[PDB]
Amino acid sequence: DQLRQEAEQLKNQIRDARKACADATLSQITNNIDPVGRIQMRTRRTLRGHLAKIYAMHWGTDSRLLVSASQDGKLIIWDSYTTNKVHAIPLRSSWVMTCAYAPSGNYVACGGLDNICSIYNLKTREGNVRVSRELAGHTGYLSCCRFLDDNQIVTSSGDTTCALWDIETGQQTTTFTGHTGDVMSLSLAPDTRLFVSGACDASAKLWDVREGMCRQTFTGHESDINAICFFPNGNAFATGSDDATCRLFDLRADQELMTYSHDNIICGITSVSFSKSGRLLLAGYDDFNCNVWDALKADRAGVLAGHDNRVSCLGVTDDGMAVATGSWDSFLKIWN
Amino acid sequence: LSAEDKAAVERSKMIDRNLREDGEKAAREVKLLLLGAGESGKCTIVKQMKITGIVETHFTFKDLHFKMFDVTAQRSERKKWIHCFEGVTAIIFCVALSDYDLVLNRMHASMKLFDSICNNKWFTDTSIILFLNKKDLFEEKIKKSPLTICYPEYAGSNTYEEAAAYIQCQFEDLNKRKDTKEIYTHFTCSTDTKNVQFVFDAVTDVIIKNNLKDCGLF
Amino acid sequence: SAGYLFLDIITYLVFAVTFVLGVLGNGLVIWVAGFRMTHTVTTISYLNLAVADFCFTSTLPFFMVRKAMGGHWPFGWFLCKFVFTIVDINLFGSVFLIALIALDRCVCVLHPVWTQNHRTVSLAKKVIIGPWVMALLLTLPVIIRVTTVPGKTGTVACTFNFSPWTNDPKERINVAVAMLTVRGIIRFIIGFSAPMSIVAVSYGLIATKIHKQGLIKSSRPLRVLSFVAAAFFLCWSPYQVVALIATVRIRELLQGMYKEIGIAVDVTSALAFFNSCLNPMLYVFMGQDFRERLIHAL
Amino acid sequence: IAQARKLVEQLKMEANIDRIKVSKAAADLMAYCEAHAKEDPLLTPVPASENPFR
Repeated sequence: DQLRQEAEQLKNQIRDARKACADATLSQITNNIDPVGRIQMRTRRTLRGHLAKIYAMHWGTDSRLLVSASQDGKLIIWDSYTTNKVHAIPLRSSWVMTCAYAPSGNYVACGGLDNICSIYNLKTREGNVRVSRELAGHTGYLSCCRFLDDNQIVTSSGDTTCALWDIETGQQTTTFTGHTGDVMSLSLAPDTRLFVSGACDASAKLWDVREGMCRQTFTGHESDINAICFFPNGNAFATGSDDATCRLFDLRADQELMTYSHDNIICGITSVSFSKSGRLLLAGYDDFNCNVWDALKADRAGVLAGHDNRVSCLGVTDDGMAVATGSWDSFLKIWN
Repeated sequence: LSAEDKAAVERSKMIDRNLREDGEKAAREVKLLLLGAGESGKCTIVKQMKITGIVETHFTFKDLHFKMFDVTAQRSERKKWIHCFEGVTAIIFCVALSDYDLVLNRMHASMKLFDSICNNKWFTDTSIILFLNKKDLFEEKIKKSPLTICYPEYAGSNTYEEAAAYIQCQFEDLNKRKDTKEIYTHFTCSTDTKNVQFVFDAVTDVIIKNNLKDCGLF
Repeated sequence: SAGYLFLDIITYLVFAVTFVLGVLGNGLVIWVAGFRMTHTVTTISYLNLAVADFCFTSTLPFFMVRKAMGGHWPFGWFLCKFVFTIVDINLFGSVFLIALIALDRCVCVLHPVWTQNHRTVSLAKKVIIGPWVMALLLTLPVIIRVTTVPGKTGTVACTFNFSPWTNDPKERINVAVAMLTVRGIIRFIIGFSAPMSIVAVSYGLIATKIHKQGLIKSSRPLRVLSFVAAAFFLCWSPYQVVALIATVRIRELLQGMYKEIGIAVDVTSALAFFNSCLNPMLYVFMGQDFRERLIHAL
Repeated sequence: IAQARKLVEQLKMEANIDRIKVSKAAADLMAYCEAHAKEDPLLTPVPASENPFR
């Protein structure tokens, strides 16, 4: 009624400010730069240790160790350089949907349909890997978890709310109820002061770890968001959606700077990532292969087709040396 | 160079053998997906015989290791996590036969759920098992409440002999394909061993179909 | 009144087409199974069958050069030894692998519990070694005595001498007849009584269980089994019966006459060799997934 | 009505945010890329001498 009308008036007011702030297309500014994104990317390494579909993966700070989780029930930490399996952590629940790797490498997270963020410690006196803490406080399935420090973790579940957890404490010290749909992605800023989350309501909302507040909301999509990563600088981020279009938003302009759409693709976008410099964008699609888009010219730079199934999660190493990409074929491939 | 690398390679090979052994054990187990609008009905099936996210129920029947998943405890968007169960052997659908007059329309909600999962791209070749719950109460309830309360096009005598068949026929006609998926409808009984016997017989048929496709004789 | 020339032309054409299509199909199957597809029980069984048939097809030109030269063998004694043992190993392995695949299908259809519980990759690898060891043990007499004896006319032929030392031509003939007849009986038994009957029983049980339980929604499961059984029978049964007939009259055969029996043996051998090349066309290429993966890889 | 009231308060509270020019934001975004273009293994093909992957 009156309250709904006031919300509609506020919605009309905020969009007018964004339109007034906008003066020209962002791609038009970068139309005069030489496009050097045309590269040839091959299969440098192939990893085959999973007996089931891989749903998530994460890179390490040293860019030598990567984690991968599958539906078999095994969490494997791979040595990227030597291909050897450093660790193979069994999982109580085989139905997993996300996994995270600590910046210091001391901890590894795992979440799934059993809505428990089981965190395992890698550096332990015993040879075997034991469970450190089981964060069982969520209602829906965990969809994305990310490590800020060795003591705090942010996990996004399917119950429309995100939560900040502490391994030492074991309880949610911060809860984000601003979303309306099921949150399906997470991405931390380089300084870890703020993060954004993509939900099933086709909107991505910015959050603050220290405050717990929702600074701003982006609603530039008509389909549910499946992945998100911040720009290397941290002033921008890109969200991938099932409508085969992934868009890049800015923390200041707050609208669609670039739009990566092609008429020959209709498959839902599953993974989105940025390189070290952020000039080229790594995007994973549901057409059994991923693609590379120029983050400044909004054109597809190269085609990366080496997987026998759809991509689930792909990540770029911290140093930007090589990008690794998993898939449902139980094969993880590191490409440079 | 070859000193620490050999230890890492040996460690990788040693755990890989364990993964293969664990992978064989995982493939040995047969998986059964469960869901349905009848959240009360599924509890009776699980508790009929001896053996938080989702609940995994593991038991063995006639030298076959069954694995039973309780998904009705999950309340979220189905398409965002239903692809995880793409490799299940056979889905078990539990629906209450007496939910036709509940408002919550309850039977219509289950009908939509049944149609929504039969048309899923992840269950193209996954045959689903059907269980009709509260059969004993259903025959008593139809005497006082006609079955045509929620069915706009029902024309027949209100007796359990043909009313149950009509419900089974209606459910079996919700499939867009009738060759890859075979629905095994059963009438739940008070006997504990008879409830699980149908599951073993149904799973045996599904295993035969998977073996035939794997061997190429399909 | 003599159709020997037309029969020889037919045999040459059959050998050539067998070689080319078997080599091509077996190479494609080996590549797809080893690299494009993951290893499963049926996948590794088909890979083993493809290896066994591909080695035989690769060695087939060494029979082509012998047939073109007739009795004369223009290659070395060690090469003849290697060829005549590898071909026997390939044929025995192919027959035993067909029998093993039939038994595997029978145990998968009749006992789903057993194939769900115990039938895995490791058990498949363990059971695969069986047929190969059995073939090696049965062929051991071929390795022992297949020395390429020369001829008085000038043509040197690869044949079982059966005697390293020739005490007397009559004694050598008698020993050769005895060894040939016992080897023929053993070959006929172990290659037709066990394998063919096991295959027939397995496919009959599969057909009966798929008919008495209504597990077939189409004629394809029955048609494929009938086609493969008929192909195996038509390829091997005439060869086995002709070999048995030759074994019965081996004493008269070794004297020099009965050239008609020899040409019948040759044509039945060609027909049996045709199986080693038509095996991938039915056991592998018939599968929809196999064809789709082969198309995608190419 | 509590959820609706919170949404209305949230929308009005986030209005006071410092906007920046889109062209300036676009120039800032590309400024980082060109500054880090030299140290970009994905953009410039790194030689195999120092490439950890070969």
